[PDB]
Amino acid sequence: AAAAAAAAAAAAAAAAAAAAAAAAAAAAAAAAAAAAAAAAAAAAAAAAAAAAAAAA
Amino acid sequence: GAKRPLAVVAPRTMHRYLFLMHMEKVTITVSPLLFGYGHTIQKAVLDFYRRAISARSPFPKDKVFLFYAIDHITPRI
Amino acid sequence: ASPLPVAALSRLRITHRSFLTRSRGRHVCRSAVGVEYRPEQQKKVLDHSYARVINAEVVHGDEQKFWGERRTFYTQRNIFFPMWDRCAQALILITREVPRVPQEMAFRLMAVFLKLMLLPRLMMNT
Amino acid sequence: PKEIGFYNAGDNFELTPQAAYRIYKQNCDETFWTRLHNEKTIIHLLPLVEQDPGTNMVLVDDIFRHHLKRFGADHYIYNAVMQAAAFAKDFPRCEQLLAEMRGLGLEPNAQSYVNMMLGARLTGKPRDQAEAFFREGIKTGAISAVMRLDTEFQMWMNQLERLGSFKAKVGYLSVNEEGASPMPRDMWALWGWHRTEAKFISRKQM
Amino acid sequence: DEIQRRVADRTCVQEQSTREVQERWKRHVVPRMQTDLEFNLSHFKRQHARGQ
Amino acid sequence: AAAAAAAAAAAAAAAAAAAAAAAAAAAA
Amino acid sequence: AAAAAAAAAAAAAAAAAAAAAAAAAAA
Amino acid sequence: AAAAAAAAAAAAAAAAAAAAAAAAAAAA
Amino acid sequence: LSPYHRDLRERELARRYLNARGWVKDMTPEEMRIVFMNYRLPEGEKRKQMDEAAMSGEVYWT
Repeated sequence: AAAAAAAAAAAAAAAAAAAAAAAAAAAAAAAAAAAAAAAAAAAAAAAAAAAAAAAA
Repeated sequence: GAKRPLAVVAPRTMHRYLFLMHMEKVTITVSPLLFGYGHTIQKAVLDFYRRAISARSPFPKDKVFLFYAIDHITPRI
Repeated sequence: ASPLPVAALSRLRITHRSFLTRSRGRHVCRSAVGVEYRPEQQKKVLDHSYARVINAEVVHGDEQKFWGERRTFYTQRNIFFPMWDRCAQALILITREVPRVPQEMAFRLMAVFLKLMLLPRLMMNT
Repeated sequence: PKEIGFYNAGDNFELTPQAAYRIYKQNCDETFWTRLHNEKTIIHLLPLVEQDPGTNMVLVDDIFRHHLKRFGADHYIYNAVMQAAAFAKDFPRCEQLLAEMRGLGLEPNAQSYVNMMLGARLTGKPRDQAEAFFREGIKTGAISAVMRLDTEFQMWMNQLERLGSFKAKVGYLSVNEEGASPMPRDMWALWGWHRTEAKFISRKQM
Repeated sequence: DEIQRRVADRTCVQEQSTREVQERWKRHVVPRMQTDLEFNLSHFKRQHARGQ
Repeated sequence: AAAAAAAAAAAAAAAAAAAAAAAAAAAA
Repeated sequence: AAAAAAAAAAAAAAAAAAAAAAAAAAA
Repeated sequence: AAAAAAAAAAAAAAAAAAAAAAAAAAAA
Repeated sequence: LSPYHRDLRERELARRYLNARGWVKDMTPEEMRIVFMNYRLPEGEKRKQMDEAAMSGEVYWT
């Protein structure tokens, strides 16, 4: 294992892949929280979301 | 498509500039999501672009196309 | 164990092309590793027919000025703007906030009413 | 000492197999150990792979698993172990491995197609199973071949017939004689033209 | 080790900064970041199309 | 339930349809 | 009447779904 | 969840209608 | 002291890392923010940067 020429990684050297939030991992997570939590908290969340919609 | 076979010997000089030779399009695709500080390949490719569109470049500047990509592309030309 | 995310496989690719290159008479074996769109999506890119990849000039008009900006603030050194702030402004302008329409908000407000109204409809369907 | 390695007939320092594997087993987790060192180690193990595939494919699999858990996946490693499987004459292993490449999102390399051709050849399987690998590889944009397909496939096979394996009766790899020297018998030996270009240079130069 | 150390002394001071910018990005931006970016790009494209 | 609402208000129509579809496919 | 509504608001999506399935199976 | 379903299964049609009316009045 | 770069944890060890080697040691950090600042930068935005309040407001929203 004495000789190596040039190493190359999967990403670029000295360049970080900056984080981004995808579709499912957000949406389905929100749906899962809304499912497992409550319909009362879901009602409050629907109220806040409707408040944000009328704000929009 | 080749009717006659290819050549065996190549001319050698140093190309200082891009000039439109037999090309009709140059596409430079970079995903800005990928980020780095200091000298990196991103810097190199985008310096390729900078030289392509600079005032002293013989390359016609209407056919150099730059693309921002969403998901994590190693910038290609 | 996949390097790309499960979502990206149907789109992305890992291309490894290793070349012998000569340096000061020697030969070093250097490889280019890159993550890249598959050729279907690639000829979708070159056709200017592809979403998920946006043209630059529609983000900010006329990159011939933008990348070619030489710094003029109290200085005769006409050095280009650095790399990091160009990449930064680029990925900022990419990631800005879209004005989500109240119509989509209304569709989602209708979608919030799915379970309760469905149970109420199922209770009255007998 | 001779176990560890030596300078063979071309005054080249070749590292002994079963010596290289021990260097691996010491250096598996070291910080300086890069992914090229792994595939180099595997490359060093190949004659052992041919002359006894039963007890040396386990070594290759050790390096394989360890690599795959030190780094998620790599192109190097898959090229290397499909080459190993090619020399061990396990062909369905080669298809299995290639399917693992494509399923993994990895774009099979030009070398991977050459390994397909090698495994297709020395496993005693007919042409048109190698031909298919070559044509598929060239459709893929891996192999760039300047000549027409027939004659260039002839070229590849004519190179591989010169390169016949470690166990064979005719080939380069089938030649076993090694000038055994602890020291190269000319130290001012030349890879270049001038004395500047001499083969043996200091380690703090290298 | 002297190899990777010399290469590091050449190029490596920068990823020290890159990591902190990255974790800033994943702390302050990502949680409030948009989920559908393709709709964003479609929006920009149609708005540039409309001359807006 | 605040952040859930803030994130839910930002979803697209395709995204809202996908969310409702995943929710109705997961349960009922 | 109010107790059942209150208990329905404390249900999960899995809970309301299973209740819907049971109500469809029984009646 | 099971107890509520068991309690609702023992109620009549008029009781179910009254419960639906109460749910429409309160929760809507 | 801007939201992003105002961190005492990464600041205090930075200051003491400087003070290990005999770099400027007679410093309160707030006089470090005075002695070291862009000097050709005009008076207004430099008192703006000195002031925690006026710069407390610039924050990436979303």
